[PDB]
Amino acid sequence: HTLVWGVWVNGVDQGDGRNIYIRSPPNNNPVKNLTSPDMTCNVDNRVVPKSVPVNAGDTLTFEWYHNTRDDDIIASSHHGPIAVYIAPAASNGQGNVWVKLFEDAYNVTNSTWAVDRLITAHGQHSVVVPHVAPGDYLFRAEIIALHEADSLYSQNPIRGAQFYISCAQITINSSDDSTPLPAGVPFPGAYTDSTPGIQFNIYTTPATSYVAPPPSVWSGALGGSIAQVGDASLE
Ligand SMILES: [Cl-]
Ligand SMILES: [Cl-]
Ligand SMILES: [Cl-]
Ligand SMILES: [Cl-]
Ligand SMILES: [Cl-]
Ligand SMILES: [Cl-]
Ligand SMILES: [Cl-]
Ligand SMILES: [Cu+2]
Repeated sequence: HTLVWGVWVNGVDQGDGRNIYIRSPPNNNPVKNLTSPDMTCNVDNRVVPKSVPVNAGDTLTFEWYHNTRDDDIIASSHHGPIAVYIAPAASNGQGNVWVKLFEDAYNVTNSTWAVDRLITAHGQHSVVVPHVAPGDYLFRAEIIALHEADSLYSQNPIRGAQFYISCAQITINSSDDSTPLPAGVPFPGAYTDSTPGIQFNIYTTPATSYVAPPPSVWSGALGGSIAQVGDASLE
């Protein structure tokens, strides 16, 4: 159970974004139905009044929280991967539009899930803004909690993979457009009951064998990190 508070651009807090530049849902409950319209941008997908200005190459940091800013972030039981997708804003997230910029699942080198590192990072994970056409975009940050994912939600609706989905309105101003954004995948639709990484038993299947759901990270993507960029407590 987790939400996005706001974003940072090159280590500068853009301030509380909830219902302002984040298409915030009414609460921190997960989406679980893979065919739901709520898979696009959670249960209250609408245009909010602001879009955060960035340039290609900027570090864009998402900041998550549970109940209050810079708290426990997400329950430690909620082990799983983190992804970020981008789509042009005029799509409203509809159709074959979502391009993956970032994936982090289980790191073999340090024996930790992305969610575990997110908590240590005070809810902060980043992407480099890609060299796409200037204009208005949606950045779709997705946490999949796998602690009940040995069941399919379609077979037991009390259980299933839990999707914490947050869409931020981002405006890219300066960009050389050296990597035009291609078509991508649809949400809902990209994840199905048969997709690798959706049904996984963390209690009996080694995390070293986990494969996160496709699609693969776009060739145009410039990278990211799970790491604290800024101290929320210094405000
Ligand atoms: Cl940043
Ligand atoms: Cl704006
Ligand atoms: Cl906890
Ligand atoms: Cl936007
Ligand atoms: Cl550029
Ligand atoms: Cl294309
Ligand atoms: Cl990949
Ligand atoms: Cu939860």
